[PDB]
Amino acid sequence: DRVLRGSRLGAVSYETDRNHDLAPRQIARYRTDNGEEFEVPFADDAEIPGTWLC
Amino acid sequence: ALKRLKVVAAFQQSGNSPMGMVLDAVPVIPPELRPMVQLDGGRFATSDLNDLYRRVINRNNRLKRLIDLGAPEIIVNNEKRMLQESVDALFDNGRRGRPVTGPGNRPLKSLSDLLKGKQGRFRQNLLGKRVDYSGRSVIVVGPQLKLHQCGLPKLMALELFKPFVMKRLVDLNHAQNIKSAKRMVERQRPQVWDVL
Amino acid sequence: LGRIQRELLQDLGREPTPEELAKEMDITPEKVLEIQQYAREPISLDQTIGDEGDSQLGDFIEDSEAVVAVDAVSF
Amino acid sequence: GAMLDVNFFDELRIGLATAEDIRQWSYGEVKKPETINYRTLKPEKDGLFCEKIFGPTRDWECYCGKYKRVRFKGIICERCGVEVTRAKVRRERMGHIE
Amino acid sequence: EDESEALRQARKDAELTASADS
Amino acid sequence: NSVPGAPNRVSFAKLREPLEVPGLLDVQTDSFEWLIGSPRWRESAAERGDVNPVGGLEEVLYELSPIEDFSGSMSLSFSDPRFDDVKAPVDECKDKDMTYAAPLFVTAEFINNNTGEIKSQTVFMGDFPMMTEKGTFIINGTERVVVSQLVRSPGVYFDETIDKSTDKTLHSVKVIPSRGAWLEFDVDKRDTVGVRIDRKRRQPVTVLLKALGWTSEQIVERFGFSEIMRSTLEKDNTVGTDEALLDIYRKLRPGEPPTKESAQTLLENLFFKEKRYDLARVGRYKVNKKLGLHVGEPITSSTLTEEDVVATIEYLVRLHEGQTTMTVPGGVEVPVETDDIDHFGNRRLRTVGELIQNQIRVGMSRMERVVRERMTTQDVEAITPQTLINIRPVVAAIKEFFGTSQLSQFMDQNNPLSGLTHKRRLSALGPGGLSRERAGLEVRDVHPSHYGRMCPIETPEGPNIGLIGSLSVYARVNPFGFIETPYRKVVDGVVSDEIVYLTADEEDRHVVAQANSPIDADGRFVEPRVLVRRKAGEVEYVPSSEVDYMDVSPRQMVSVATAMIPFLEHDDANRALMGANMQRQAVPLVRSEAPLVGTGMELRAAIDAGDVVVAEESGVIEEVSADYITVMHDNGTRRTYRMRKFARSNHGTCANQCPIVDAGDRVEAGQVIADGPCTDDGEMALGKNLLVAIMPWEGHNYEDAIILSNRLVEEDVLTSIHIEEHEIDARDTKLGAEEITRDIPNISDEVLADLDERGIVRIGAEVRDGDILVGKVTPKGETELTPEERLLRAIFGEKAREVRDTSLKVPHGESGKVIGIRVFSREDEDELPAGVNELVRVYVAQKRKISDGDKLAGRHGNKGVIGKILPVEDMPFLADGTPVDIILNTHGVPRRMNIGQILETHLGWCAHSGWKVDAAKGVPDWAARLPDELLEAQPNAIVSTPVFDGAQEAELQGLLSCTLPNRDGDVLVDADGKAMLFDGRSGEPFPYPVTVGYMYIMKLHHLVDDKIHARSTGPYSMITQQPLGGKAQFGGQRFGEMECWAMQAYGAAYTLQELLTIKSDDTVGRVKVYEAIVKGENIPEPGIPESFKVLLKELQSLCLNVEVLSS
Ligand SMILES: [Zn+2]
Repeated sequence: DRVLRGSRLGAVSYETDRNHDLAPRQIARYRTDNGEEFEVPFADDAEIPGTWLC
Repeated sequence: ALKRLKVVAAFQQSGNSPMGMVLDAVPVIPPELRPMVQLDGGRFATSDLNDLYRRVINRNNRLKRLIDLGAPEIIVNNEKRMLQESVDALFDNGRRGRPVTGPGNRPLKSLSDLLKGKQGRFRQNLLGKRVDYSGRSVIVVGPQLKLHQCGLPKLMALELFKPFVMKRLVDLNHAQNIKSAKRMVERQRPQVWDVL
Repeated sequence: LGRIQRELLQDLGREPTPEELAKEMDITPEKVLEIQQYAREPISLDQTIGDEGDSQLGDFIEDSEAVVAVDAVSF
Repeated sequence: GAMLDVNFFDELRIGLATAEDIRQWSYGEVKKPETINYRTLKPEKDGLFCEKIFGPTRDWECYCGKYKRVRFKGIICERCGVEVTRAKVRRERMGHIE
Repeated sequence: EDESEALRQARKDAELTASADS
Repeated sequence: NSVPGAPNRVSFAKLREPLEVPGLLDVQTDSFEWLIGSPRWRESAAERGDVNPVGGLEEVLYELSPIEDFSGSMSLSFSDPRFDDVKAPVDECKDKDMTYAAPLFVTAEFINNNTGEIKSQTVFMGDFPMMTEKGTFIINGTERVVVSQLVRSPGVYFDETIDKSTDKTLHSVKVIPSRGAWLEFDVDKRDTVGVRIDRKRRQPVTVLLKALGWTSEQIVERFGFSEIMRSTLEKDNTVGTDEALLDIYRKLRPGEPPTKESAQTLLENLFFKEKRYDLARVGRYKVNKKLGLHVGEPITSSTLTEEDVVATIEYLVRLHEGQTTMTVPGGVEVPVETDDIDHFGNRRLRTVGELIQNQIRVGMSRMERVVRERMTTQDVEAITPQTLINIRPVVAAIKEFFGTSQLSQFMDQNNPLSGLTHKRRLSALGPGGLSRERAGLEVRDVHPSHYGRMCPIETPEGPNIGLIGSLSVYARVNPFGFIETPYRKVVDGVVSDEIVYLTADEEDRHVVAQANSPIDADGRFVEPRVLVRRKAGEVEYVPSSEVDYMDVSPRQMVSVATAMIPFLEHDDANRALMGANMQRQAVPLVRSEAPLVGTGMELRAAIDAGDVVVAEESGVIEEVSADYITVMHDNGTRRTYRMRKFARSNHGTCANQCPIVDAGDRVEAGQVIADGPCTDDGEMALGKNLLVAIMPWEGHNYEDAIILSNRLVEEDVLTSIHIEEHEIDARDTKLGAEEITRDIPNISDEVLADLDERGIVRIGAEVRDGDILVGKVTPKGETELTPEERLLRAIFGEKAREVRDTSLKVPHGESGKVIGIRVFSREDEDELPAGVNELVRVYVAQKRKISDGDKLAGRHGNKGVIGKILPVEDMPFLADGTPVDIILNTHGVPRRMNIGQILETHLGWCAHSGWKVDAAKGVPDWAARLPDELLEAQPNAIVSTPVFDGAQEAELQGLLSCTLPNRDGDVLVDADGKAMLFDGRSGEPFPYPVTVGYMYIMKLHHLVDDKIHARSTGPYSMITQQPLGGKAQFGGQRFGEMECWAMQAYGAAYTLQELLTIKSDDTVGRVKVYEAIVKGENIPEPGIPESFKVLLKELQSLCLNVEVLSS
């Protein structure tokens, strides 16, 4: 009677979750006003802005 | 005193605070559980919590704007009252006063109606669920069979045992790859019965 | 579009051509179609397409962007 | 230990929420009543479908489009704001309203 | 004069609560 | 007789009915003619009540007009509805996918009476759906039928209820008028008479009386006997006329002080102002007949009256006093008693005319509201009715009734019989009626007023028993919607022939005789103490002078389908119900042989079903063909009758027709000229005559399965034709536009061996499962590329293939030729949904043989699947070598009590082999009641025993005694009906003789290939992740909680956990299972199902700190 189709706005890939040869990562640290660290793992080749939303 | 002493002694034995009744930060359900799907044809479907969340967002932002502005208490407390009513309408729509409705005047299905009643995740997905590797047909009498045997039509059993027969007829090199095996099974070439 | 098109259908006695509303706006009928697309409110999922209240709308939508589970193992 | 969800259960205990537990659960603070753009059909910023909070919408796809490789993983992108990971985290990433 | 009490008693408590939303 | 080309079918009926069967579709055609205002309806209502000949459309317009301002200074007047002829013929409208229609015209006049200024136009009102010759509508190309409805009529309804404590007969009046308020006059345990109007309090009756102008002296003057009412008149403690009126107003209206003008106007509004209360003509007639207010005055002034109110009060109080009859002042006496709502004088029949009239009324009110509000906004004396009138809500109301309403059912046509009996159906649910949960058990029963007005046998057997029922044969619908029934009017023991239609109330008044009473050949009775039905559903014995109504015939209580079962009076009602229910699920075969023994009502049910071409004027056939017949009339004119060769029915069966005449014959007006789907020489035929035997055979027919010979498959005895329609279309996507090409993604030229130059396959190309029918490929846009795919594409050197294929392919197990390919295009100026460019439809027509798994059934509800089709040689045979064709089982007859099949089988053998009663020494003793020319008959000649006056068992034994031999001197079937069967497998004869004979069995449309489906891994749901359900797609089976209980009670934990984790929910584990199966490794351990994670996230969302505990 009523059978439809549809998809969410997004596509799906199919890879392998290797966990060794990842991109080189710099870990950056930010801080709020009330002493709250928020560790931000960036790339190693990445500019670090002085401010960041947490 | 006894009827109060139930919950009083419960809080006494508990290490839990009695601060749980008030709330400062409503949590947000992840967006896959409230899908923003669209159909082939530009028609968009949501699951009715987005309207309630949007309403609470509007009231909260307006109250924050008024409290940084500095306003008389009639305005501020009316805004607080409608914010409180909005949060109540989010958590259980239809308990107190009137349920918030929308187009067609159906009340909006709140969070609690995803558990309450016969359409929640305690009955409606816990009665039963459809399974794969299934099938059904009509039955006839098989009076030459032994007791542990039963018949099966081939056009059903071929569909039932499809991955097993894919593996076996790759292992006998009738089709060198899985896609070739699938097309051979779909075209129903005569080797599949002796494999089956 | 809504007010003027309502005026034009009332004077016509029927809802006019997209070319007619377009030349009323002196734009293209496909632009009128785009306005028709953007103006339509999103449907909900909680209304029951069954005759009684038995099933939500989302129980009849297949997945158009899922994995067929043969190409994945093939990959 | 209901974080990585091991397949060994002993008890299931229900308690009572606190504001600190809620803000510890959350991955941001939604502050705009915006869901999608009317034309490009892409999610908005700091809304109900904010990708910066509720993860990306495609598998290891950052929002601007620079980092698109599985070699990138768990790397937040300063230009678009999102962290590169699978689109399955939209099932279980929590936000909170302030 | 036989049935008024319960209907009036329910009706007054029904009309008291519902008229005080905002 | 009385149909000229009828086959000669001798009958066993002793009686001779006076009245032939009516036209079986006058429950529909007459109702729609009443709505339209046909000339034929006009003259018929002229000869049956010409005081008010008025169509329904004229009545609704007369009710609406005039429409005016609030100042009364201008007037808008409606008059004179009018129809022209149609816009398109029937078959062309069916093929080109629109609605059968006709234009509608009225004479709408606007006057501005500020000085008197009329303006009259002829306003086009819209396209109006109309009913064909058969009695169905055609909506959007498909075919639809409106099913009649049973509601209870407006009017008064007294009763009494007892108290458990006081044991008082609580006499309660209820008036439930159409679109009005409610009021009641009730007596409680106290001696108090309420007037508790519309869910309010029991005020004294004198309060309403003094409101209407009846003070206490007038009350006691009119009522010198109502001691209970004068007890209230002492108990009332409130006196005064306007004091009573203001008391009524202040009790009625909270929030307002009692003001006299509002007190007057609200009472007038609820009682005499017709806008917010108007009981209809039916309710007005009901009240005027119940209380006897008027004498011969027709229906006018359809509001209340104080005379009616005080007569109601008098009737109630005298009923509670214990009066049995009473004359109202100025009126005749009436019996005084209670009422039951299931009595069939109080459940009228809202047919198609009434339903459409209500729809047009509810549309026209919404139209005229806009008109009345828009005339204010328009200027004065500068407007016209063309500017005034907006017919959009009327046409929207019509289309939203024809769609989206369960009373506009889809037309159900497996065969002419089911097509006929889908009309003449009386439902009970729907809008304005009660649902199935509200269906209390005293509405599904058989009230004994049903005798002749609704068949008690036929009903759907599911959870709808008794709600949906069919009409009787001879019934007829009143102008008010009541159900009449013919009766002979016997006078003084002499049976006349003035056939008098009666309703349920007059049937309760008088004394009704029985159908087969022994009349003495001139009118006189024979026995003095005859059978009689009485008022209370009693069966008595009366001297033959109180009899005034004899039945027209037997079988008056029975439906159309249940008048075709032979020997119905020997069967139980359960199996008769199942037989008449599965007589509407046959399939049209390709040979369609008429049954050897049936009832005489098979010819009429075929020529009245409309699916047989019937010549209209007497003449001589000039030229026949396979597709058109040119009958030459007497005077010059000719006429050609086109056929419909292999058109698809609504359920997927063919609808072929074929002529049955020659090029030189003379036909008369009314003769059958062309057989339809399930017809042979005019009469109905649903199955074949198959030789049967009733022994159990080696376990292949256990618990009523059925075995069959192979001669049925070889000779195509049971071979239906099915036609399936597949549809695909080309919309516009975001990434471009889809197209229909030969060229596709990388599939070889082998699959392009049949596709034409522009997509779809050629006509006649035999297809198999899964082949391409339409080649369509969609613009998928461009996505990113994996490096591995990049390397493989660099290796092989191929097209990027930037488009994705979506080709229409034939689903599983379907095959056969291709009949027709209908193609619609948006470019080709056709009606399409927006965005769709080309719409195509392919018809695939497999010819389906009989096979095991199919369902066969006799006429008496002895169904059963087909067990094992044996080869022809090892199937038992008589002494002549003729093998039998189907072997039933004998354990299924005595425990179900349907020995009609055994009597039918014996008569089938007698009618096949032919008889001749040896009248050497005159007529034998059993053949006294037998007619002439049933004494002897040729072999393979047909008979007909009617339903409730059939052949007796003595006549059956007497016929079985003399059954003239086949070719040699050989009576294969001896006096008992049995025969001596050899065995084809072993070779020795069976030691005991076995019943044989010629049964008649059909083929049922619940074939196996519709039903069998499997699913390995297919599509999935979106919001949840369970697999899909349904046989159109793959679909997986529901695993209910009872099966969960079964697995738990067995103790298999792992199978239950597997069925609830990795086959339905665990989306990341399903593919791991699939690849482990394909590679050949062990099945991995299951993970956490997704439903549990959904529940966990919901509980975290509801501010519940849910945590798991390890230790
Ligand atoms: Zn980015």
